[PDB]
Amino acid sequence: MDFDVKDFGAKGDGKSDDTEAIQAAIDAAYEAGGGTVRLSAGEYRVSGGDEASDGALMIKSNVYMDGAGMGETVIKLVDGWDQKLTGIIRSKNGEKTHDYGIRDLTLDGNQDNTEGEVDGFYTGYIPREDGADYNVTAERVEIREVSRYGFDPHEQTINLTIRDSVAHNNGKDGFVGDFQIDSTFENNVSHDNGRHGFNIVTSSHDILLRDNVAYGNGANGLVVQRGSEDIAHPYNIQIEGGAYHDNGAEGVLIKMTSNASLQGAEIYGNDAAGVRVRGVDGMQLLDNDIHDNAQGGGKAEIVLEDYDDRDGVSGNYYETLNATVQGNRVAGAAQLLSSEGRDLLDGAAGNDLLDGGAGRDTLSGGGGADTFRFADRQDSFRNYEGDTSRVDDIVDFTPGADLIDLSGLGYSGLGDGYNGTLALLLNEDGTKTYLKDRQADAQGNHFEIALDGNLVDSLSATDIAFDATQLELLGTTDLQ
Ligand SMILES: [Ca+2]
Ligand SMILES: [Ca+2]
Ligand SMILES: [Ca+2]
Ligand SMILES: [Ca+2]
Ligand SMILES: [Ca+2]
Ligand SMILES: [Ca+2]
Repeated sequence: MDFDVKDFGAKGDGKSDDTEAIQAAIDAAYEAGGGTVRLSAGEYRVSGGDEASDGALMIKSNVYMDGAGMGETVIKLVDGWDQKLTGIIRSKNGEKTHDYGIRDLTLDGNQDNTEGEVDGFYTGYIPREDGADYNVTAERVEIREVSRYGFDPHEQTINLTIRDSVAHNNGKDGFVGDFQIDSTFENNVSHDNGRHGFNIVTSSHDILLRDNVAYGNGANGLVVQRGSEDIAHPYNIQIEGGAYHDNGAEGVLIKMTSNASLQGAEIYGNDAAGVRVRGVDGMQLLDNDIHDNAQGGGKAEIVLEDYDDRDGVSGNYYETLNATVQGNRVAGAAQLLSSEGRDLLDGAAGNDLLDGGAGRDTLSGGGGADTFRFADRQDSFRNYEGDTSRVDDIVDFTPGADLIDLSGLGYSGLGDGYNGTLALLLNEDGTKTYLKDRQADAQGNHFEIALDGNLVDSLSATDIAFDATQLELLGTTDLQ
């Protein structure tokens, strides 16, 4: 049913310590088997316990707390607190707390008049052990002025939902999803935090980040990452819609993650790249609107690259792989580099650099002057002993504007296709033009590229860089 904190002695006056009163309301609601702890408008001061892991208030299974609205019900930390406090509202470590939530209320960490690391909302069970909180909701909650992490749901929580909420002016990250599972962050705003807007980390997976907005943060608008430990990477991370703008680092940064997707977002005004992808296995970058990034310097609106952790905790080298980059509007350069397996890589209006690496890739540059790089003869080839597969195709090569960068491959020029020359050929129905090495290597492979369309007469020697000197003369981008 309903429990009003005032009926348990809570004053809501901005000066009395209401911790024990609100906690009494919570314990009564839990002992009845579940209930709504109700708080009328006011500022309720709260204080911590003997240890950081006590937090301030302990929410419990089947208890929901409903305020009078963001800005109207404010739970605020007392002046003078000088001890690390991990969760102004939190569940208990070492207990599987479930079917609880907070709505229509503000948590104020009062960093101006306190010292020590404070987190707003903390969930989860026990780091490095199996077990989870589950069915956790925060609706229309505002978390502000904590010295560290605003929303800090933590390892492990399953079916966390945070919606229609706001984190601002927190000392580090507005939102952390630490080992969250099968969870949802929707229509939230995270702004003017000391470091990240949203930070999904520590093995989190099956996460939907829909229509969130992040601006004015000291670092990334959104970062999805493994973290500093040698643990399972996050995976199945779907970012849909929303806006990541005017941040101190990249708009969206994804690193050491598997099967991530970023679609339909507006990404602008960031100091670093709009989107940066580092060592991501399965990346979809679809239908975004990306402009005016790299305000702090830098040559690229989009960066795909590897993540070399060989000298770090895992000892591993992580390629970006399995990438699909399509339908984006990109007012500046895209660096689209991938590796083994089939990549679909589309540039936009900028002067882009495209290289699908090993396997059979489909590349398009769009407008501007783009460089399609082929770094190894085994990255686009045909073996007649078996399939034409493994031959890359360029969709829209534009003679006079685009460039084919073969500068590392050791061919001398166009010719009959032997002796280190490449032959320019048209297939039978005139739908594809090939550059071909007619000399098989020892495995029977022929370096070969397809250009979609008929370019046997339009293409010329100045469209291909055959060595580093030519590449310096002809290169179309700042990115090499
Ligand atoms: Ca718990
Ligand atoms: Ca302080
Ligand atoms: Ca590839
Ligand atoms: Ca382009
Ligand atoms: Ca182009
Ligand atoms: Ca390739």
